[PDB]
Order: sequence, then structure tokens, then C-alpha cells
Amino acid sequence: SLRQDILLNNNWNFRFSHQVQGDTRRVDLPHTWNAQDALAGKIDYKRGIGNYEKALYIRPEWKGKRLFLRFDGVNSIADVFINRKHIGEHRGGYGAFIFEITDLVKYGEKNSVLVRANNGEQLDIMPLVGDFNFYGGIYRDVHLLITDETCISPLDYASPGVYLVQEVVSPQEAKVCAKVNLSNRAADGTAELQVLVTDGTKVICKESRNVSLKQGADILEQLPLLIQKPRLWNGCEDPFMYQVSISLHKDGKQIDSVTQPLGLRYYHTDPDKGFFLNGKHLPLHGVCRHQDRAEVGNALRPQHHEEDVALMREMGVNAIRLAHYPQATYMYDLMDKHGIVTWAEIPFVGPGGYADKGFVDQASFRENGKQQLIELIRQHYNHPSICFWGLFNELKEVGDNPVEYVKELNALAKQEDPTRPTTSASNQDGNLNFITENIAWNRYDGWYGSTPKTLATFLDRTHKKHPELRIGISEYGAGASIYHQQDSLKQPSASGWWHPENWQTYYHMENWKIIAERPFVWGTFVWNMFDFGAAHRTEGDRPGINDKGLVTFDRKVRKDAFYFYKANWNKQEPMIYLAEKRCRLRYQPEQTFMAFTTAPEAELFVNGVSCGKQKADTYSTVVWKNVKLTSGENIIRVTTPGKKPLTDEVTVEYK
Amino acid sequence: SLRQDILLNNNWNFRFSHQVQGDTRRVDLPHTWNAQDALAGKIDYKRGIGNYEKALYIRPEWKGKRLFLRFDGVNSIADVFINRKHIGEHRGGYGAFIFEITDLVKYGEKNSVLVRANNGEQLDIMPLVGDFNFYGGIYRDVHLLITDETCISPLDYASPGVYLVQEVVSPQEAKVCAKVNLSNRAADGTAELQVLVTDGTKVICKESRNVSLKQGADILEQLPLLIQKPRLWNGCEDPFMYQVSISLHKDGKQIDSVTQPLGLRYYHTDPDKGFFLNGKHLPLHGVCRHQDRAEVGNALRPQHHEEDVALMREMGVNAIRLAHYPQATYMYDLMDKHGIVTWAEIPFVGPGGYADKGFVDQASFRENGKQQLIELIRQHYNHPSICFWGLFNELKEVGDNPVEYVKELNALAKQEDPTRPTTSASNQDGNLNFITENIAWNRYDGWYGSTPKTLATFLDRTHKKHPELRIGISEYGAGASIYHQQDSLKQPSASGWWHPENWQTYYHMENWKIIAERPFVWGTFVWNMFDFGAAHRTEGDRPGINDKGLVTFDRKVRKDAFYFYKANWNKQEPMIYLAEKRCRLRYQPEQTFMAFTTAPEAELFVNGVSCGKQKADTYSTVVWKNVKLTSGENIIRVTTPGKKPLTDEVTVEYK
Amino acid sequence: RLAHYPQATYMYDLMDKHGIVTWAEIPFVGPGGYADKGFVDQASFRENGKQQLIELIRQHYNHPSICFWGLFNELKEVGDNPVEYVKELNALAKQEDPTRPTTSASNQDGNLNFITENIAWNRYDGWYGSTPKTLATFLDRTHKKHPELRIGISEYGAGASIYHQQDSLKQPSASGWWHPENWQTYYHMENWKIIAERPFVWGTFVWNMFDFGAAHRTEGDRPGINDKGLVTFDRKVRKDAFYFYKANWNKQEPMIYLAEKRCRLRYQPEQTFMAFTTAPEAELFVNGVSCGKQKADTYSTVVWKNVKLTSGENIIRVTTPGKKPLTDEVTVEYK
Ligand SMILES: O=C(O)[C@H]1CNC[C@@H](O)[C@@H]1O
Ligand SMILES: O=C(O)[C@H]1CNC[C@@H](O)[C@@H]1O
Repeated sequence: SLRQDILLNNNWNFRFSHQVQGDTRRVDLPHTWNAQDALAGKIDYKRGIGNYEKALYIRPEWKGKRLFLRFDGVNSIADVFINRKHIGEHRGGYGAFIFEITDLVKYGEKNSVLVRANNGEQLDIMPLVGDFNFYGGIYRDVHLLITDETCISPLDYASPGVYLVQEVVSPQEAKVCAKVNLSNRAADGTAELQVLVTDGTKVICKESRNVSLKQGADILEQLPLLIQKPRLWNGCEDPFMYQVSISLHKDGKQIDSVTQPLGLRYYHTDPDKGFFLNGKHLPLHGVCRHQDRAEVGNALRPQHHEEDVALMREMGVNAIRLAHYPQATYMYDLMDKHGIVTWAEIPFVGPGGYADKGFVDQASFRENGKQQLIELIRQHYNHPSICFWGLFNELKEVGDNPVEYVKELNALAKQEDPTRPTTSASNQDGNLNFITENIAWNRYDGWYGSTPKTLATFLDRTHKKHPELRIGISEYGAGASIYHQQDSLKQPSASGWWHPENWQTYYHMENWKIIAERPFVWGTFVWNMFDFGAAHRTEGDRPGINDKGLVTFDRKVRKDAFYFYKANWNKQEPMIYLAEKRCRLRYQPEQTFMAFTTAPEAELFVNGVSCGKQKADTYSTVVWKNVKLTSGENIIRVTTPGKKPLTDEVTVEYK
Repeated sequence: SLRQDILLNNNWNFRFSHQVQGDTRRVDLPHTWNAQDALAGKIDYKRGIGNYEKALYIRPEWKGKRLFLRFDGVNSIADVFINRKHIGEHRGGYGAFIFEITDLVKYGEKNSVLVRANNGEQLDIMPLVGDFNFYGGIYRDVHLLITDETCISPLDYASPGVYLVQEVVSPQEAKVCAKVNLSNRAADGTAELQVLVTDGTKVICKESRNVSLKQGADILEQLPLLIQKPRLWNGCEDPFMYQVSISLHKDGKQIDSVTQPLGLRYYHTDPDKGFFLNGKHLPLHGVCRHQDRAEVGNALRPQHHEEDVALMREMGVNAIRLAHYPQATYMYDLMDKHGIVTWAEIPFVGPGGYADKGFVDQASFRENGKQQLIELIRQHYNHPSICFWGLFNELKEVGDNPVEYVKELNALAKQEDPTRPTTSASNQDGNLNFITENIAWNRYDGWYGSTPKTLATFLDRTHKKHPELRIGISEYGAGASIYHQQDSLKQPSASGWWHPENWQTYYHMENWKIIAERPFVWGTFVWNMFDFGAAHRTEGDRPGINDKGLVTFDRKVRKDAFYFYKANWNKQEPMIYLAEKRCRLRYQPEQTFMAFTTAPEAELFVNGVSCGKQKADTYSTVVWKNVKLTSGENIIRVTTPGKKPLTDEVTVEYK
Repeated sequence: RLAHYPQATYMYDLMDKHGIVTWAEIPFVGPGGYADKGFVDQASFRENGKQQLIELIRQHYNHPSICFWGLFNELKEVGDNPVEYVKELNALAKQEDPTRPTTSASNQDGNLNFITENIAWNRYDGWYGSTPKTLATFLDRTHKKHPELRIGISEYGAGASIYHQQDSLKQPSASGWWHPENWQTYYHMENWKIIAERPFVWGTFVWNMFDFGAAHRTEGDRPGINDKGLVTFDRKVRKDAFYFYKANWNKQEPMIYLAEKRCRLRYQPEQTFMAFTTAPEAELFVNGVSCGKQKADTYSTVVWKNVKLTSGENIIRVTTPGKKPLTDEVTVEYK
């Protein structure tokens, strides 16, 4: 009677097609075959076909039901076979996809499921280029879905089949259109469709409709909902969601059901005053996050998403840009749950300072880009956290000019979802910046040359020249190795093998001050919350890594800048953090010590003797200058005021 | 006034897309990037995108002409850009392709030509699998073609635009339909089309037609030709060809012209008596040849084709199977010139003893297969040497079953060219063998197990059970290293690291005797004329090589079997060849010496002392038994009779 | 010169058999234009070097072909200075075998050149920069300044791919991916003329008879190869310079060889054809029509200038005099 969702992750037989003999090894999903070679900095890591095969017992009692194989993600092309007969293809590495196998299997026996995954280079599947790894394989879950022959359809771009369209939302009332896809393979007849909105045990809406479904029908039903005096999803202040059950009934029996969240809110972006959520100004304190991790590549487990979100909330993050592609359903779920305003985007990624192009002007590429956009929007439609749809990152006009195609994507986004604005992330001047509703730039003033001050100049000049633009900062950052430490502050070469941590700290303190004074900037996103994989990189403390994270690739170590942001953004958790603790060897005659704290002041101790109190500045920073160390070991301690104080401590050597 | 054909092979800038920085190196076409890694036996050799860029000066005086970039071959996908704007894509590694660039260039300046070549794995472009290397890149010539605005069209699958259809051919008369594609971009008006057939300075046909061509017209004209008492293209006996000039004229001025050969013949294949050319039985003494070579991979220069053909003619080859794909125009030209009956085929290649599949049942694969077949037939239509179109090699029915698709390809071949029969090369029993007009099998009785005798049993049983089949042998062979030698004859393990030359010799002598007695076998083709590259191989004297050649990979050394065939097939060139000369170390008490000769007998000398004469058998082999060597060095000499004899000699050591 | 190490007994046997005067050497090899050092000054290295020298001399003592023992190739004094150790090796060679002189192959000025009885230099004037003429200047100046030195040329050469061809003569970048065959031909003709006029040079050795393996190379028509051979790595193809030397050095075997046959595509308005022959003269034919005879010069070279080709295919033939002549032929395309 109930819909079943069966995980098919364990024990698949794997081999590369370049291994011609046919023998296989066991693997377990999520899986990528690029977790060792790409992460070792091998620039020509394996990009081609890997094959997964599993024997699936089709239970006799599933006869009469409908059966679907749903894939959460396979990078980048998947060809699926049942009993070695081809059933379909998916092109795109980040969107879910589904095939019905109801009439393709033999009931009561083992059937072969074969997936031939290809992450070889293509010129007709975005992303074509990018500063990250194109990890190959079935790197998200695989499900066997089992439903009634009359069901809420899972066949609409592999979405849940329900779109809760937020037409009008205010504190007085919300009008929602529940769009429901129905799929019928039963004999001609009827069913009753019910849409139930609840808050815990309390019933908020219950709307019903009798529907006549022809054999073979695949149709869209639209049920209007009205909620009086709604409780709004209000970011981290109150991430409230209703639950919606959508169900089908025949003769007073429920025969199918799906649940989706309903987090109601309204928003706008003001060119002069920034982002407003539910009628109130909201600074977007944002970071970016790639979907990979040390040692496992992009084969992330649920605890990895959970941990990433825990670290961001610890830091006081209230906004995120999930670059550079559609990410996991579970990850958008955590954004919903924790109230994090989210920018979600398609992988329409340009070259940046590197070679080749993000756009190749041929129908196959362009049609496939539209498919990946429709996938993004339909598959992730109901997540309240998503407040912006991103259409590109660092495209450029030279050669194949993407401006007209990006206009087509913008119009398609607005058609698919008029309830959210489009955005984009640019490193260019010119017409590419004037298509999406909001615009943002990737700025590295003070890292890739210049000084942080030119970010202030760029922001002010652009805002004055183009007062209609809603200006954001879609990336800003600096590299750091936790193993590169020096007593003095000196700007390093960005592309070199020396990325002292103190420069990243300096960079973020200076850039944050510029942002904090400019409320017309509707959101800013640190590049990046975590170090991440990019095989071609040859910089910092090891190849193959982009080290602009606030936290290391294995999520183990928070860099000093993490705590600068935590003090400023997470003000209600008491803390004190001494900066430059990893710089154990000191040689400067005049030592400077610096702490980040939520307290109004702090006290410094050197070798157990107080150096006195210093006040925190407006950026939660306390600084002591001309501190005198003695030759050899020195114990440095900082303490907040109060009867029960907080402390941080380190032993440094002075010579 | 004249059509120009300008080679664009020298000095291109190259880089891999996995090299992200943008710097390049000079390369010169023909080029493959897999001439070192695949040939070293690296099984995961580079399969992905390589980029070639060249500045092309567009001369001011070309304004008013039409300009085309014609590619003879790029493996396997090519995306072409002019001034970095995409102009088109080709999918398929072995057929020619063309783009007009007339209205895409700036006249009087340098224009960028960029080719982005991809040999990454695909499941929608045959060949999907195969016992050979998928060498990537622009491995054949690139041309700039310059024509009048009214021209014999080069735009019909990049063919010459002229199809000389051999409708009826006999010694009394030949009826030919000259099909001519015309392309017009001039203002509405007329031109005169002339088709001129000559034999040296003698005029055989001259047919003319006035044609009215609308602006933008792309049309087909058909001019009937009648040749009384023709001189026929008759294989190696008389490879005679007429020359055909096809020209366009305006106001008594020739404005365009193309030349094509006309080699007239008729043929049939008899299920009981074999192949008949021009009404006369012709044993097809065939070999196969791949288009690669030591050190250069498939980036063959003209002297490489010329040399390969010289070696085959030296051996008395009169038939060839140019496996496993469309090969170079120049190579089919040499077959025409030297009278070699040719099997040409599409790369519809199955796995053999290896994993995966030759057929993936999806529209993209199937449509692309049809395109590669149409390319093959239209591009190579006028070569008299081609007498069979091959549709597949070792497909199998399990999983995706290609039988119905192969029937579609057979019907398409017959539509495109009713003047040649279809054929195929099978390693299967069953329905796949009953589609093409002729059928052939790949047989390794005595190499991959069993004994040569079971080839005789298979041939006789099949012929008796299925008397309607025209049976051929599309492959037969055995491996040999010239560096593996042993005094005794012992069958080696096929997959092992020991391939003694004497077993390959034994294999071919025994298999040839079986074939020679069976005239119902219409043709047999040795696998292979030359050792060739197959990165995944781990056998013989080094990895990465299929060593079943009669001649080594560098074309330097002829193995003993080469001379067995030469004695039997090239009977009018006097020769004597002592076998087993490379086996320098002898230990058998009773030595056997063996020579291949065109003479009726030969004489053996050991240490300058005659051992007497022995008669050649029916297979041009002379054998001396129980020859007594003395400890240490022995000089062995064999001599033909006559006042001016031929000799072969070797020094062996006996111990 | 069987560089850069003791080679097979069977190879020295063939030198004995065929009468080839042989330089045999130990692998005491320096870096040349590359990094690191040929000499590391520690007892283990030095004692092992002496062992390899004693091995060379005792193992190959009886080969008449061996007339020189080579002690090093391109060592340099900077850092660990091998001069004193090379003197020790020289004294050891003379002790082990007073019946042969020592020699060495240098790319340096200074004291390293004054230890062995004969000395030789590796010279690439006209390949690694400069012009062949500076070889003549170096040889004459050294000989005048140091009249006691027995001066040889232990290496001279230029790279060539048989797949790199161009109608015009232009010096390529040595380290680049374009090594046109005609520059190697030019290089050897010019250097040979300089050597031939200087009998005080006791021996000269082409680097190299064959292309050979050097994994770190990234030049010519493929990586991993030193392409200065007169013959290709697989021993299949003789480059044009092979036949220049054959005409000059093997005078009693009649021959004619047309140069630049691999350069099939011609575009120069005025074509030059060049043949190497043992004959006193030869005749050129273009499309079956004689262009007349030309005399061979003192270096067995015959040259025809301002030859007129017609658009498209041209058949070029050269023939020696006599009732039974020798010929060489090629078809080129002119456009
Ligand atoms: O250079 C960087 O670190 C960033 C520049 N903007 C685009 C990012 O993908 C890239 O990682
Ligand atoms: O095993 C072999 O050597 C041959 C078997 N038949 C197919 C060929 O491609 C293959 O090379």
C-alpha cells in the first residue's frame, strides 16, 4: 500500500572499460573513481568510462506495482541497461534522473542492472572548464522506487512530482498553487487527490479533488491552497516549515503518497539597501561550498553534509552559494532546516584565468544547458532556502559569445519559476552583467594583485555608474596553508608555493570591513568555506588543492579567519580566540598579539604576568602591541572578563 | 580559374585541454598525440581533448571564390572554429568531412583556425571496442579548397561530388551513369557541364549538358555514358583505368573541374566456386592491414602507404581487407593502381574475447553508424579496387542485439550502392551470419586452441549445412616474435610471453594447405600483414603489440611465413629463402632444414660440403632431414639449380 | 668512438674483424648543458671508477681495434673538481696498459684538457648556436696556442627528423620541435670541409651514427630521442648526410644519391637539385628532358641551379655517365 524507496548502494561489481579482460572488483556507492588520482594533483586523471553491475532480485510481489530506478547523480554521462539491454541515457553530472523498469524486468528472479558512467571530456555538456575536479562515477545514491500503478508521478525530470507554487505571501495570508503530476497505468477510472498541510499534529489545509485518469494518462492537477496568518520561514530567526502530504486514494484506501516541505516567505533585493526577507532588511553573511572532501572526493556521505553545515552555523553563516552546480537534495534540506538563504546554480562555468571556454555555440550544448536548468529548478523547487537561481560563473564574450544564450536561460528560469530571481557570478565588464535580476562579481583585490582597497573603489564606482544594479560579491578570498607561518606580514605570490596563514587573515579582515560599511551590497560569499580539489593547481603547501578555504579540506582545522568571522557573525556564543597560534617561532623584537572575541575587552598574560587589558574594536578584535618576549619559550594567554572567563593559550619560542 | 587545393599541414599550435594554462607547442600534421603512450602499452593512454590552432592568411584575391576546409580524418570528434566562433562538428574518426568558410572569414587578414579534437570514450560513436588503438588527433591531411562560386560540389559527405555508377559492364559494352553534384552561389543563370572520358590522349566519351542553376542551388545532374568494347580493370593482370574529367564552363571558359578514375569491371561470388572477376575465376590471396606503424602510430605519411603496398605486392598479395575502418583515399588509390581486390569496412567492431559491446542500442549510436556507412560509400565510391562493403566485425547477439540494426545497414548499403555486394566478418554462429551477401569468419584454429585441422572441419561442415552461403575467411593468423626462437616445434600459449617464430610458420603452412584445396572459399585474409598496436595486449616479446604480422611493426623485418606466401603467391619472381635463420642456436641431434623456393628443387650445403638435392613439394617447400652438424659453428647454404643460381645462407652454432 | 661506456665483447670483435680503429671509454660522464655533476668527490665513487677502468682495460685488452682508452666525457671543474682524480685514472690506465694512449672528450677550457695523451672536444658550431665557421676558428687558435696538444673532435653533429622537410634552408632552434633534414645535411657538409683541410686533427667522430634514446629530450619529431643520428633509431632509414659521407669516404663503391627526396612538396621559383656521387659528373632530367651535365666538386657533390618545374607532379632523375649508368629518382609536387 505504501510507496517504497529502497537504497541500492551496496556491493556493485566495477571495472573501467580500458580494462578489457572483464574481471571486476567490489565497490560501494556513493563512489567516484577519481578520489586518489585527481586528489594527488594528477592533471590527466582518469576521465572516461567506468562500469557498475549489480544483480537485483525482483520480488514476485512487486508484480502489479510500478518500478523505477532513480539516480541522485552520476558524473557525467550514464547509460543504464537492464539484463544488458539499453534503457536510457542521462547527460549531465549533477541533476537526478529516473527510468521506469516496470515492463523491462523478469519478476521472481535476479535481473542485471548495469550502469556505464562516463566522465570523459565533452564539448556538449556543461561544465566544460572550471577550477575544480570532474570526479567520475555514481557519486550519489541509487534508489529503487516502488509505487502503485496510479501514482504521484516521479517522471517529471525526476522531481518529487509536486510543485508548491508560492504565488502571494504576506503575514496576512499566503496563496499557494499545489501543482501535482499524476501518472496512471491502471484501467480507466478515478481516484481522489488530497493535499494536506500541517504544522505538527495541527491541520492547516486539507484540499481534495476527484480526478478521472485515462489509461496511460500523465497529467497535471492544480489545487489552490489558502493559508490565513501564516507562520513564515524567516531564515535563521525562525526557519519554520509546514509539512505537506500529497496522497491518492481509491475506495477509501490510500494508494500513494509523497511529502514535501512548505516554507513560506517573500523577498526582494533593493539596489540601494540590499536584501529584504519577509519585509525586513537582512545582511547576507555568506560563504561558498564545493561538494567534495579530502580522501573521498565527491562521494560524500550524509554525515559530511551534516558536518559542513555544523561548521558554517558555528561560524554564524546565514547565506550560502552552493557553487558551481546543483548539489544534493539532502544539502538543500539542511539549508531549509537551519534557515540559510541559498544561491543554487547550474554548472555554466567559464575559464577564469585559464584556457578554453565555458560556452561552445552548438545546439547540442545549448539544449543540454536548458535541460540542466529545468532539472535544477524542478528537482529543487520546494526548498524554501533557495532564494536565487544562478545562471553562470565567469563566462566571457570573446570567441563564442554567450550573451544571447544566457538571455534565453534567463527567460527559461523565469518561465519555470517566476517566484525566485535569477543571479549570476561575473569576472567581466559589459553586457553579461545586465541580464540576470541580481548580479554579483568574483573579486580578489589583495590576493590576485592590487590591495583590498580597490574592492571598495570598484563597488562604489559601479554602484554610482549603474544605480539600477543589485550588486553582490559572489566570491572573495585568499589562500592559506596552516603549515606556512611567518612572524611578519608580507603579501605572497598567489601562484607560488608559499601561502602564509597570516595573509589570509589580513585579507579577510580588510575585505570584511569594506563590505560591512556598504549595505547596497545585497550579499557577499567567501570563496571558500573549505579548501577543495582542483588537480591542476600547483600552489600553497601541496599540488591539486585550492587552499582558499576558511577550513581545511579534511574539515579538521579552522584557519584564523574562521574565528574572525565567528566573532563578528556569531555574536551570541561567547568566545575568545588567539590568532597566530600556529606561528610558534617568533623573531620580531616588538611582538603584536591579536585576539578575536565576543567580549568588550580581554586581558593578555605573558609568562604568567599580566600585560593589561585592551578593548575590542568594532570588528571584535583585541590587539596588544610592543609585547616583550624573553629568549626561549614563552606562554601566551588571553582571557575574557568575568568571574568565569574564557581563555586561549599558546607556547611560542622567541629567538 | 583553376580549383586550388592547399595543404594546411605545417606548424600548428597544440595543447591538451587538461593543460589549463594556455601555452602551446608546435606540431605538424599528420599528428596523433598517442604515438608514445599507447605504443608503450599504457592501457589508459590519453583519451580526451587536444587543441590545434593555426593563423590562416585569407588572400584578398580569394574574395569572390568559395573556400572550404576539408579534413581527411580526425579521431574521433572534431569541433572546428573560425576566429574562435564554432562552425561545426564531426562525429566519427575515419571518414572525411568538410565545412564551407566563404562567408565566415575576413579577407585580407589572418584568420584563426581552431580544431578541438576529442578521442575520449563515447557510447554513441563506433568503434566502441576493438583490439587496436584509438589514436587521437588530426592524423590525416587538412586542405583549404578554393573553387568558383559555381562548382562541382564538395559538400556531399565531403566526397569528390561525382559518382560513376557502373550499371552494366561486359566486354561488349559498359553503361555508366555519371552522377554529378552541382553547387551554385552565383546569380541565377546557366553553365555547361562536361564529362570527358579518356585513355591517355585518346578521347573515349565526351558528354555535355547545359544546366540552369538558381542562386543557392545544390542539385544532382545525371549524364549517361556508353563505352563500346571497354578495356576492363582486371585485378593485377591489367589494373586498367580510364580518366574522367568533370568540368563546368561559362562563356567558353572552364571555371571548375575535378578528375576521378573509371575502372570498369563486373564480378560475382559463387557459393561453390568462389570469386569471379570479369567472368573468370580468381582466387583471392588476401591479407589485412591496419593503418598504423611503429613510432608514428596512425599519423602515416604517403611513403608509409607506398611501402606497405610494395611489401604486399612483393609477397604476391592480390586481395586486401582494410580493417577495421575506412582508410585513406591514397591507400585505396594504390589498390586501384596495383590491381588489388579490396574489402573496405565501417568500424562496427565487437569485443571478441574481451569485455563490453560493439553495439549499444540507442538512436544516437545507430544514426551515427548510418552516417559513417554513407561516408564510406560516397567518399570512396569510384575506387575500382573496392569490391565489397564490410558492415561489421565480431558483433554478438547477447545483451543489445544488433541483428535488426545490421539488416538496416545492409539495406542502406544496397541503396547507396547496388553495384557492390555487402560482406561481414564474424566470430559467431547464428542469425548474424545470414544478412550480408557474402559472409566470412575469423578463424584461429591452431593458435587460440585446437589444431589447424578443425578449420578444415568447420569449412566443410558449414558449406554442406548451408550451401547458399558464400563462405570466406576474413581473418586467420598466429603470433610471432622475431626474437623468440627454439630448435623444436612446440605450440605456445597464445596469451603468454613466448611466441616462437617457428610456430607461426607452421600455422600458416598448415592453414594455407587447407584453404588451397577449397575453392568454395571465395577469399581468405591473413591476420595480419603487419604487427600492429593494441595497448592492452601483454604477450609475445613486448606489451602493447598484436604480433600476428607477417612483417614487423616498423616494416623492417619479414618473418619466415612472409616468404612461404611469397614462394606460393609470387611465382614469377625467382627466389630461394632458408627458413629458421634467426634460430642461430641448434641442439637437436637430427637437424631439419627447410627452404621456400620458386625452383623445382634446391641443393643443401653444410660447411661447404653438399648434402644433395631435394625436390620442392606442391607448396614450394624443400626439406632436408637428419642433417648432421658438427660441434660449434656450421655454415648452412641452399642453392637453386642453373648456371646462375640463387642462394641463401646462415651460420648456426650446434652444441 | 664507442661512447659512453664499455660495450659488448662481440662489438669490439667486429671492430677487430673489419679493421675499425676504436676509442673505448669508461662512463665518467659529465652534465653538458644539463644539471648535477659527473663527479662526486667521495672514496666510494672514486674507488668504483678505478674498478670500472681496470675492468675495461683487462676485459678488452687483446682487441687490436682498440687504440685509445677514453677517461671522461664533459666533466667540469666547478664544485667537486675532478682534475686530480682524472690524473689518478690516467696514471692507472698507463699502469694497466702502457701499450695504448689515453684520450678524453671535453666541452671545457682549462686544466682538464692537459691530462690525457690525446685530447678531443665535442663541438656543435652551427647546431647549438654560432656557425660552422667558428669550429675552424677554434681548431686553428687552439692548435697555434697549444702546439703540443694532439687535437681531435670527439663529437660533432646536428639533429634531423626524416619527417621534417622544407624547401628552403633555415637554421632551426636546436631545442625545438622542428628539425628539418636539410639543416643536418648542410651542417655536415660544412663541418666536413673544415675537418678535411686540417690534418693536425687526428680524428673526428660524428655524433651520432644512429638516433638514440634519451628520455628527457623534448625536441625534433618526438620526445625521448636524441635525433643527431645519420641513420634512424630503428636502423631503417639513412638520412641525406649518410650519403654525403658515403660518397666521400667509400669511394670505391660506385653510387649516386639524389638529396632532398623526402622533401616532396616544392614551392621555390628557382629549384636547386643536389646529388652525391662517386662519379666525376652526373646528368639531371626533369620530366624526361635532360637539364644537362654538371661536374662533381672535390666533395663528391653535383649541383644544378635555377631548375624550372611545372605546376603539379615532376619526375626528377639523376644519372652517372657510362654505358651502364647508376640512377636515382623522385617525384615532387610543385605549387
Ligand atoms: O581562483 C579561484 O580560486 C576562484 C576564481 N573564481 C572561480 C572559482 O571557481 C575559482 O576557484
Ligand atoms: O585476436 C586477434 O588477433 C584478432 C581477433 N579478431 C579481431 C581482430 O581485431 C583481432 O586483432
